[PDB]
Amino acid sequence: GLTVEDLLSLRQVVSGNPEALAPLLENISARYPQLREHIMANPEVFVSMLLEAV
Amino acid sequence: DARRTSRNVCSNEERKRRKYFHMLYLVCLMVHGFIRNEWINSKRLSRKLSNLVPEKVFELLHPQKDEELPLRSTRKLLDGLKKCMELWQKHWKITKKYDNEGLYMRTWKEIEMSANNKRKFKTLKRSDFLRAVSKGHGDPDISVQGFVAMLRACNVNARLIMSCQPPDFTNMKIDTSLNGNNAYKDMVKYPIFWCEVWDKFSKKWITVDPVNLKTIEQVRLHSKLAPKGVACCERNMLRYVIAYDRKYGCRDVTRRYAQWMNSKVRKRRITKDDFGEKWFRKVITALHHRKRTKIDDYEDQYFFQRDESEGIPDSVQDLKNHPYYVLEQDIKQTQIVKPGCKECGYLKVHGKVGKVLKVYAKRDIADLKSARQWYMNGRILKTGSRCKKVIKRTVEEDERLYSFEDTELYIPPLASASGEITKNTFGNIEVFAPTMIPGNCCLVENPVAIKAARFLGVEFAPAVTSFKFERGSTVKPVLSGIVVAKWLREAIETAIDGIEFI
DNA sequence: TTGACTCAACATCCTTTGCTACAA
DNA sequence: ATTGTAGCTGGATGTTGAGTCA
Repeated sequence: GLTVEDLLSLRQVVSGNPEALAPLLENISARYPQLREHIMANPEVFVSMLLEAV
Repeated sequence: DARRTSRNVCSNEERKRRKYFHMLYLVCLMVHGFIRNEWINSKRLSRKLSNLVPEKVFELLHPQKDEELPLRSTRKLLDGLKKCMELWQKHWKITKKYDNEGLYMRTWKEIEMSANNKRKFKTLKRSDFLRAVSKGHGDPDISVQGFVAMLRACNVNARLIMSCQPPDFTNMKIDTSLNGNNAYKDMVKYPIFWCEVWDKFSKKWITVDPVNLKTIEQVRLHSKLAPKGVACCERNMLRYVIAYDRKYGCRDVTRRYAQWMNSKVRKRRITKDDFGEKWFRKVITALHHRKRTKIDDYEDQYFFQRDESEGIPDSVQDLKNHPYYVLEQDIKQTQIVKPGCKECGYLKVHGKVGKVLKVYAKRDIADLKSARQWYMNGRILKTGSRCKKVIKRTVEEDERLYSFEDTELYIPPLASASGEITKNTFGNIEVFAPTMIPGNCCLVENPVAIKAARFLGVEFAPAVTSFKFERGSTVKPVLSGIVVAKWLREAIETAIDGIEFI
């Protein structure tokens, strides 16, 4: 469950700028402690969410 | 400390964060491939690139079926592919250098420091990508992607192939420095993206790298695209080769490219353990937007044979955590070789003349548990069961070990009419398996489930589901809840719901 | 340049129902 | 006072990197 602001970047970076993943993931994962556990058990969720509004 | 750095290992906290980050990063990469694959299918782009391919060449891409020798058709296919490789070199009028390691594997140190500093976010949108491909302006990645887009616009079954390079979570080094010498030239020696094309006549995928190595090949055991040499693999650790198709498929096509999938590469995937196995399978499933074809069957047949032909590895460390094989010497004390079974191979030990080790297939190894151990899976020993092995163990004690077929499923007695459970000497029911729950009762796990039952004065039994180990010493049982007759469940669930009133 | 070693410091797995001393 | 409570697992095996040597 992310802000609309970050999810914009995540989608933009993932689809057209994956060369810039490293710091954005570093940043976002530091600001979203929960994400850690989310990815671990619900990857398909995070996936479909990234493909949503794509 | 200096000793902390001598042995160049990191903390367990780091191990887990690297492991997670690896996964996170991997997902993003794979999703990137999936989205890029979409862009390739772009109809506006398609009709443009289609024009780059002469009628002659188009005809070679769909050769007429040859009865007497299907090979002659494969030949014609390969020819069209080659000519396509050529006019693409011609079309792509500018190649750029990668800006900073492209999508090649970054080191942990590089990632830690990356956050720290700003960079110029040269934004790429979907349109930009199309315009780039049609003008022939871009780095080697965009190039092959455009090439794929061209082949698809000639109605050939062309895959985008992406070798995902997340950081190595198997890398436990605190210092992750790299050799600066010839660093670029060695990184670009092998591509990250390439192409696979389906040969219907021979029923195999053809491997096509039109941009980097500029070759077309029919991988059998070796691939020219699997990076080789310590130097190169510093930025190109091959472990997730993913294939995306026209119809929005997504297949883990690594097996093709990894000479040593099972020994060498397994060790390097998030897939080494069983949790990661399922985890990855989920990511694939989430990217696979088509139903299975006969082609999927053909490729699986190929992969199946590739596993068969890899065979016993050449080196001891490679037979460490192997999915199919174990060294005689690595058979755990709690294991025996299934009756009438030998080794299935041998291993020439590198370093000592004529030194050889017996190798067993994991499937010929049987796991034994003790009387107690089995009971922790709701299992008791059969009437006429003799044990298979004996071990000395301290609390020195000869503990006997039994095979699965010596064991019987433990069925506990039914609860009485009043719902009276028959319990142990401590006044509880041991419940370590769904099997251990009486067949007319239910397990209700709740911190207050015990309190609730007592309040309703109804007949129950506390559930010992596991044991907690600790304190100065000794063990204490974890009572996680209640076993009660099924017909009292909703009564209990109600009480539980209103505990604050009890 | 190769892996099989041994070393040394961790990590992870298997265990699977308290006991004594003392302050109140 | 004779109860309520604070304070006393772990050993065998597996994994990781360095360093050395044939």
